[PDB]
Amino acid sequence: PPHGELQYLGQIQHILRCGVRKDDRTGTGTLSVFGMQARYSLRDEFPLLTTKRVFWKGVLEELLWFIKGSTNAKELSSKGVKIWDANGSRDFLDSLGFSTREEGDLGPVYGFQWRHFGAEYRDMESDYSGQGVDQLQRVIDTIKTNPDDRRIIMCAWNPRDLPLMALPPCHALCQFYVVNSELSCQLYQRSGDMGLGVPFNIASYALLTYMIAHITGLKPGDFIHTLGDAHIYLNHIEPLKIQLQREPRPFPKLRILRKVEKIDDFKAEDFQIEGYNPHPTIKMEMAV
Amino acid sequence: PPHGELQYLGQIQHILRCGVRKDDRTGTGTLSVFGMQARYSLRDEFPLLTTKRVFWKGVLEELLWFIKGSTNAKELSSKGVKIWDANGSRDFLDSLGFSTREEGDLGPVYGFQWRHFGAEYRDMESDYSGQGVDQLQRVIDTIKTNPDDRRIIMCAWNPRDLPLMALPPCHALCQFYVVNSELSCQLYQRSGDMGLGVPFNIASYALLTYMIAHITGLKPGDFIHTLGDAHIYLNHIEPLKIQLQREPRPFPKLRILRKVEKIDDFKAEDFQIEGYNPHPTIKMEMAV
Ligand SMILES: Cc1nc(=O)c2cc(CN(C)c3ccc(C(=O)N[C@@H](CCC(=O)O)C(=O)O)s3)ccc2[nH]1
Ligand SMILES: Cc1nc(=O)c2cc(CN(C)c3ccc(C(=O)N[C@@H](CCC(=O)O)C(=O)O)s3)ccc2[nH]1
Ligand SMILES: O=c1[nH]c(=O)n([C@H]2C[C@H](O)[C@@H](COP(=O)(O)O)O2)cc1F
Ligand SMILES: O=c1[nH]c(=O)n([C@H]2C[C@H](O)[C@@H](COP(=O)(O)O)O2)cc1F
Repeated sequence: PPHGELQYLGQIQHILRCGVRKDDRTGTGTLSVFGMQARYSLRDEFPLLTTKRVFWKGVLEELLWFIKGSTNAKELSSKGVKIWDANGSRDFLDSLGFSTREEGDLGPVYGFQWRHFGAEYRDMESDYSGQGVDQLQRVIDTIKTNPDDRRIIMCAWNPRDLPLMALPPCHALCQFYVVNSELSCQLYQRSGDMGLGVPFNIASYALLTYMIAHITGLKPGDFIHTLGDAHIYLNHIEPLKIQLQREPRPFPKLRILRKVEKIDDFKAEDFQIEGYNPHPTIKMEMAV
Repeated sequence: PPHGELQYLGQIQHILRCGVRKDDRTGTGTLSVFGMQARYSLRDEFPLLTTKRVFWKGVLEELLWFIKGSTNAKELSSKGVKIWDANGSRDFLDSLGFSTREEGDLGPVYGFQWRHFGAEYRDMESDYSGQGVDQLQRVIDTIKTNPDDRRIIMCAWNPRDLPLMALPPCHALCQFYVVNSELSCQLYQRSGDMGLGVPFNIASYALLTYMIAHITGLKPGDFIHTLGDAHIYLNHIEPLKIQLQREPRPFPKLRILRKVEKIDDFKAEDFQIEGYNPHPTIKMEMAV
């Protein structure tokens, strides 16, 4: 059976061979394709890429950060994960005309939309308990009890909240699905930085699916990744060309180390990736 | 070059051959597959299906209805199109809890979220002039001023408005994309009745692409249809086996008969389908 990672790389080779040139907001420029889909089995494997070393600690920490509802970049930075610091910096904030905003404050982004969709956002430090829809919880409840439901969706695209956010969410909505005691997730990623964001994003929603499978007594099934604008930034082409030449290695496995009963009780120590020996890291310059 | 229609039929064959048996809200039963994508070209063809007659007037009147921002089945029925009536009727309203709602009042459905996302829904006869977000206008604006934008997005999934609607939307979101003067559109459909809904839906969003292309100066490109739960109801397996035997005739054409400027200007007579020569219609009864 072909390797899970070939979905990703074929998407790469596809964009390199057939992407069209197209300008982007950042000035960098891209080769791009509109609409793609990739299926990654979660069954006795976890799709953390092997053709380059993906920042696992960053994946797990980012997710726990969304779970607890945080729109504070500093809560994440302090766990040693820097990935949102630039989006929360004073300068970046000034550039979007948020001179009045405390730094680290990303606006009403992922964690907020996941746990409080509809609440009126004030700042990153306010308490929102009982405000808006706890979409993440409504998903776990439907799955436990009415698993055949075709509406198990969590959406972060809030048009009322877009003008306040430091970055409009790129993983806009996702849907869970249950058959034969398997929990599958599909992600609509409106915009996908193939070299940098994407491999991370696959680990992210793969993991979310493991967590949710765990607390609901289901076995993980498929992760289905759908992209809108799938782009390779021009400065990523050489590094990616390098990446392609590597033979993929067995995907690692994921061990959840104890019985956890609520999603919010999960802590970093509960997760152990075993058997991960990726090829060496590949730096891609992030466009700003 | 294979016929675009072979994408639709291919998905039916895939479901029938590989779908897992899955229960549904209506107790009808289905054959289900989670996560699919198809790409219909819109260049010098319009993907109205030929392997059975698609109710085109219905497509056209339903879209103008959504554009008008209407949420009243009667304003669509009066134009000879009855597809939303069961959902807007007294008994059905009461069944859902809306003792209080005037007959025809579907709640805050597609038209509302497209035109006035965020506004507190009153009833169907209300005026919502400048009251929530106008996702539709914004999409056209963004295509005109900044075509390269990776956030050209329309969303009907408002978790708050959900418990007020007759049927949570299947057209959960769509994204528009521009490159080399070509406009494309990707629809995310969380739930597809492959027999009844889907062929209608393909036409629907293909039309909207042709409209927005017309008032933005663009040639239409691809429509990408992505699927959440792609099902065939059990009492559709037979009509569809009949349907798979017919050989598709060349897709028809569509012409916009006059230069129109705003999206609201469009009227049913602005559109002519040329060359639509379908096989005889097959009735698929709607599961309830
Ligand atoms: C143009 C752009 N592309 C992105 O991929 C992107 C990603 C994020 C946030 N995000 C979802 C990220 C996931 C991983 C990331 C990253 O830069 N990590 C480096 C390693 C950094 C480290 O080791 O500390 C990497 O994966 O190479 S950034 C924010 C803005 C963006 N902007
Ligand atoms: C379970 C279910 N499946 C659906 O496909 C569906 C579709 C709609 C709305 N919709 C998107 C529809 C599109 C087309 C329709 C229909 O019934 N068409 C007939 C009318 C033709 C005629 O008599 O002239 C048909 O296709 O034959 S209904 C509403 C609830 C649903 N419910
Ligand atoms: O999780 C993410 N994944 C990702 O690929 N991006 C990239 C895609 C794009 O390159 C940029 C967002 O840019 P835009 O808003 O112009 O689509 O970030 C961002 C994330 F947060
Ligand atoms: O445009 C549509 N297309 C469609 O396929 N459905 C179908 C999908 C499903 O069979 C049912 C909705 O039920 P659920 O909400 O349980 O998915 O209606 C409804 C529409 F309005």
